Amino acid sequence: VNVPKTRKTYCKGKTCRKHTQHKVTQYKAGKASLFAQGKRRYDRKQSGFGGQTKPVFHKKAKTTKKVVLRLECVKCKTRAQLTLKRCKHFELGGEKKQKGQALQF
Amino acid sequence: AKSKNHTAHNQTRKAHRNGIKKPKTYKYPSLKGVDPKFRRNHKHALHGTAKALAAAKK
Amino acid sequence: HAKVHLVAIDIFTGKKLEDLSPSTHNMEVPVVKRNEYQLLDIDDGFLSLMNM
Amino acid sequence: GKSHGYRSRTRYMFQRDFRKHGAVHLSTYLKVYKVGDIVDIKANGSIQKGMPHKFYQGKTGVVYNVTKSSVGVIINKMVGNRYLEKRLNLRVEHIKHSKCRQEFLERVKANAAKRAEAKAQGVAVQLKRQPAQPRESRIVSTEGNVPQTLAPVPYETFI
Amino acid sequence: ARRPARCYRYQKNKPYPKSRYNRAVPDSKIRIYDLGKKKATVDEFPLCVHLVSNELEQLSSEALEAARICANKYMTTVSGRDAFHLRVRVHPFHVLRINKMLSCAGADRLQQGMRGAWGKPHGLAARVDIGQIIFSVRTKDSNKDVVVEGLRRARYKFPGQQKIILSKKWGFTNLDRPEYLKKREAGEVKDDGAFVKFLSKKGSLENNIREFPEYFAAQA
RNA sequence: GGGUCGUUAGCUCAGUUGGUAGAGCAGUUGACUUUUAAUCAAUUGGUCGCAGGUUCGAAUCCUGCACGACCCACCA
RNA sequence: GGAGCGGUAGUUCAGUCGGUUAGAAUACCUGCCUGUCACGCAGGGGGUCGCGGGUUCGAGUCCCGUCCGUUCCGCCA
RNA sequence: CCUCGCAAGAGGUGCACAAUCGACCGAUCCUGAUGUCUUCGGAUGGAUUUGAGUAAGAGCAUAGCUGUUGGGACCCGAAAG
RNA sequence: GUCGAAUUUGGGUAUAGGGGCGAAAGACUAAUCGAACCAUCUAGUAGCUGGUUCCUGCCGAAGUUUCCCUCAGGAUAGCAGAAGCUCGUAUCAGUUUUAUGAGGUAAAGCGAAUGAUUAGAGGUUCCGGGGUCGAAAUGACCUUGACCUAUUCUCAAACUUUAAAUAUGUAAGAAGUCCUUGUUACUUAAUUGAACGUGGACAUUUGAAUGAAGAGCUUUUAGUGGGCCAUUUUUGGUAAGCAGAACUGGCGAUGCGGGAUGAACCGAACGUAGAGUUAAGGUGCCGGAAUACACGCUCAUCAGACACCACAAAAGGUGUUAG
RNA sequence: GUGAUUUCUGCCCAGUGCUCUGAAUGUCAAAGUGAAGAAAUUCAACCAAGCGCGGGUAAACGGCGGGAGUAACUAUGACU
RNA sequence: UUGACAUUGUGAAGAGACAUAGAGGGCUACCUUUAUAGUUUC
RNA sequence: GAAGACAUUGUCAGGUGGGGAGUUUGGCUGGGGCGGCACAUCUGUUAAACGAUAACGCAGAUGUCCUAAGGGGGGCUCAUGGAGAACAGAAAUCUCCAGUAGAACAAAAGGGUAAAAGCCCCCUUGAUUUUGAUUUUCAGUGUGAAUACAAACCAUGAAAGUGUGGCCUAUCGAUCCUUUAGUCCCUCGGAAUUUGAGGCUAGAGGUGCCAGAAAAGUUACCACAGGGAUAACUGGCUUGUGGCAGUCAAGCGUUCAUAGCGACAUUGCUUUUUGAUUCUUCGAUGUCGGCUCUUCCUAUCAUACCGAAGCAGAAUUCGGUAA
RNA sequence: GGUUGCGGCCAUAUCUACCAGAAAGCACCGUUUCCCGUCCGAUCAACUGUAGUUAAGCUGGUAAGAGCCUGACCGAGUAGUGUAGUGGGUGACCAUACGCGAAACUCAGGUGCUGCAAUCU
Repeated sequence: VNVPKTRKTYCKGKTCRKHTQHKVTQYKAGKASLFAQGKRRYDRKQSGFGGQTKPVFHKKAKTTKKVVLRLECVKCKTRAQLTLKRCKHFELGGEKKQKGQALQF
Repeated sequence: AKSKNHTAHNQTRKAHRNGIKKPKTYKYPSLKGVDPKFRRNHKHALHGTAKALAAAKK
Repeated sequence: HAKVHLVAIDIFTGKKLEDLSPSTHNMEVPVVKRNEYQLLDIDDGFLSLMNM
Repeated sequence: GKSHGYRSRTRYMFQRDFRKHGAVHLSTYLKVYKVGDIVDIKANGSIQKGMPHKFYQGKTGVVYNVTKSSVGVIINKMVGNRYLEKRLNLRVEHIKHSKCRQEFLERVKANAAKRAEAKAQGVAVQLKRQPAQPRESRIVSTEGNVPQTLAPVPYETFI
Repeated sequence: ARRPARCYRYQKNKPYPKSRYNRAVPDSKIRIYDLGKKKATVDEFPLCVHLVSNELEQLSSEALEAARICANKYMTTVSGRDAFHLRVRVHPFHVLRINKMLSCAGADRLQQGMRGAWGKPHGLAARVDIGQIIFSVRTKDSNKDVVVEGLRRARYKFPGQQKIILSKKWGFTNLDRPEYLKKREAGEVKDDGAFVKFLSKKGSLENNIREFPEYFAAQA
């Protein structure tokens, strides 16, 4: 689905506590990194013999992912999340619908 | 292994052995999930009306 | 427990490939769409396509 | 497979009833609900918000809480061995007043009056409703109205 | 071809018509539900006999066909084709189903016992009651001795026993014979094609004039 | 042995899923040619082997019917 | 006794499962070449995408039914 | 239990217990006062919030039926490793 | 069968177990081989079989719910017990009454919508074709073809105006009603409402019947979680002593009288005896009991004989009887 | 692997293997190298063999099709 | 099987890659192209 | 002698590696498999008029879609038919009349909807933040979905109000781990600072076997535990199918329904075929045939006595008593 | 009693085809500078009750009208159904007792009532 890049939603950040302009960006998990205990704990278990110690997942049934909108409040640059129902298409940009015009040839 | 799937047979006959005991209600029911505003108001009312009977009637 | 041996010729590369698996377990299916582009002049090694 | 939605098997339950479609009439809304009053629950398909579950169609119970456009009603649902006390949140459009309770209240009102009358008489009332007592010894009157004698009637084809 | 009608005799299941759920059926065998003088003004044929079914049961299309044809041929060869106006007062809507198994040695490719047991359609049939009427006839009152023998012949081609009673009332319409005569000689009838229309004391009195000039005037 | 399907003009083929038969080949007749053949055109031949209902009426619907063509046939 | 597949100019087939267009080869037709036919040269038409219904801005491809043909199973006794 | 009542009853006190509305203690989310190495500090006041709480302690140790768990675990019983 | 050699064999000697040897059969390896043997780990493990040791007394089930790599199992709730605790005629009751709610099934209905459908009548067309009358015509007239009007015969698990019976919710008051008036940070234009109250009244028909071998309340734990038959309702199925449900009853778990016999049918449920009375069934004899009483029907060179239940059909017959 | 002699062993290198005295900077570990950072470390290029890209090989495993029309009776179809 | 480090030593050349300068090119990344004080990979 | 800091050897690293090792291979399932999913869900019907309900019962549907198809207001009335207007025709645009909904509401099906929830316009983010309470499926846990509220801060409207997603019923996920958001808060436990890491509250990344394991075959060499809960032989009930018999009688039979036949229909019987079933047997009833030998049954091939004949004789047909 | 504004119930009020309406009431009807909105002063906006009507609307009446309603020993104790029987029936089913009880049809009767405020010969 289409959503617009702007959204005047509620903001909680001490000074705000009211409805303000947010900049609406797609969440993306970023890098996973070592040094997390849960990674180290894994690596240590892995090392040596036995081989694959932990369950590797296979049976995927979902095609899509649920979408998350990282919002940034323009005033205090304090952020917040918002999650939608699932979908295949997505565009955080514009291109709004036209009312009832003719089909493209 | 085609086993019997479901029935409600001989269930009522279990039920009536101890037998559908009713809720057993109390005067002064539990104000839980009653309007918050109302509850707040009633609180203050009770606080006040206690005072009236406590301080005056002696 | 019946297996299935497919033979499939690539869309892109073109080579002739085969597989054999029991048929319940999934072979994950790619998703396909046509862009119906209109082709203007072909420049250098690329083509040049015009969406309507 | 099997299916059990929130409106499972409710084709004819929330049917709007013949030639009474639409436009939720306005007595409904001005009927004033006091706390601890008994109310019947006729669901109303012409309003979707605040609807009851199918189980509570025709079921009756006590109001416990009020709000802006709704009422909290308690009912005794039957489950397994026991009665469990529920807490619904029905919009006012699905509710009417218990007529029977009103009737009862009227009876009580009469009772006080009867007691008062008795007092100015000098006690002795008999106020409970006794059932249909086995009707008394009486004398009938023939005078003109003679026993109009009947007989059995013979079998006839007419088909 | 066709398992005996003993299977589908009694009303063991619910009714099951040719609907938006059940289609691609077998077509009914009995097509012609009337015969004889089908453009017969009712003032021609005063008699009637009904072929009344005594028992609550179903009737296959075939049975209704064979019977109809039997009664038909026995009338027309004897009395003459315009001596009568034989209707059938029942239509086969209810459908029959069959599972259908393999015959000579089905052991390995068996179609699995009682699995997927819901059958495809088989043949159409009419649901029938105690005292319910199969076949009208209506003739001249002298012609009774023909129809009585025809219906007699035809009843043999049905499941169970179904009796052959004698009606009154210029029998296709309602309204008894002498009463009908009274209505006629009073002028309370217009001879609508095939079947008779009747006067009323309801509709606006303008449209009872052009339809019925007779009833109220002193002429007739 | 049984279930299914088909039997059409001298021979073959559509038949329309119910009101008059279409097309090819064959035969005859004319055109053409010095004769012919090939070709071109025109005609001749049709109750679809026998019953019952019959849509006004049926080879074409259905069921019987005799000659073919398919599909099936103990068991351990 | 069931499951899956096929369906298009006169023929073999793409198109088609992507819905707001029917393409190839051969055959057919016309003119040309040639003493005449073939080959060739230059042009031309021809398919309600088997039938019937439905969904659809639009169905040939989307769904359901006959319809005619091709495949798969018929294992343990 | 006391009081009055010849008794019937009435009135007072009402443990344990049951329901409830409050008070407090902690976490949460607000509030932020007097003071302030001017970033510390936390008063008081709140809240459809929540805790296995306090609200004049009820525990500990041995012993007996019972039921659980780990154990050769009611007894016998593999194919195996 | 082969019998001069790819021969047969003695002794010595070599190869050792998931290893050997194998002119290959998974053959052979001390009667063991699709992985020897002996000991130990080991009393391995077993949601599966088998058994599981004295008497009496009391109470006495389930085979259903939800979850599980669950479908022979377990958790779970339910049923059952034992321990009691708090009170002492409470407030309740597999029930009726009076009252009032909801329901969309059996029925009915379709000249009422929704569809399904038999027939003709009359209209209609310039707004469908095929004809005759005409060079043509928003033409003179027939044949159909749909439409329209009034009628017709027929229908429906997934159609309905209508609409039962049976089952079903709630009230039948002390925690009530009224009169006066207090509370508040809620609400009101308003000490109006609001919920909660002190005070005063109204009680022995305190507000329908009948019943209450006490009422309520907590603990804990066993077995169970394969069911089955019968009346009626009912889905698949040609049908089944088949399969699957609905409401009660049974049987499992239960003997006794009667169904000759039979788990479930009828009768009726058992402490040990005597008496008397019957239930269901019977009463020629085998059996205890009337070869009782009364009115009739039947002649069977295939009689008939009492439910569940051990069969019978469509069709006939001046055999007979009555209408 | 086949299985005396005789006679013969056709076509297929796409798949799967096997193989190549085979190019390249596609993929590329560890160490080593460079940058950044207070350092842990982060990021980078470089990059073995293989994998990939191409070449060979079938007494290697193996495999080796449909549908129409057409001869001057009918049929059949060298021929298309 | 291949790589790295260790085994672990003595030398000689000849070439490539990183940093500064000069040219012939499609303000400008690079592309081909010579030279310098150092290091390094062969 | 060769060979030379190369090999060889050691340690790490990537490849290769059924040669070998361990393990594996789901459930439901009128036996198993093959087939489906009835395994998470939703609609209508089955369902037996509250709810509750089964089957591999019936007809369908879901893993999406939508910054508007959400939210508020305003304006208007839809499908269809009638009658008309250059090109205009079954349909292109317009206009009046009728028009209870025969339309349109993102998508199945059922509800619901008429100054509307439908269409056109206007302004917008309530598809927002904090945390409860509640209903549904229920164990009264979860998950999902929903309802009524509060306390905020907004939306729109003149206002009354209405709005915490899509008119309503489906549209979707636990632990651990990673990641983000927030409070910029608490810990690194000898003390600090800064990196790093770990905590808290709210989400995301997925388990469709959908209350959530990382998993391919084969056995005719097989094995163990069990199973009549369950197949294959018999027996049983049942009959579709098989066989056999009627009743009716259109037609055949030159003429003529029934000498002999006998369509379309129809009511049976049979346990000799095959199926359908799973009650009995899986600590085993020896499972096809042929041989051999006994009886039994007729639904009568022949033989005895008969009647019927489309019986002149002969032959042959139909029937009756007869095993 | 009529009529207006606001209603409650929601057709005993709606629909078809006609005819009556004095008083006031609405009602149509006159006009576009301003506020306002339309393709268009039709719609809605504003300005005039002045320039004109009862033609429509609205109200009321009429019709053996449709429809709707209300009741009836009207059908009909009809179907249908709860309870019981070692009741009948080869069965399908039917009768019996204790009870409960419809729809169509037929007939007759009705065709809005009424609250709040204002106003009318």
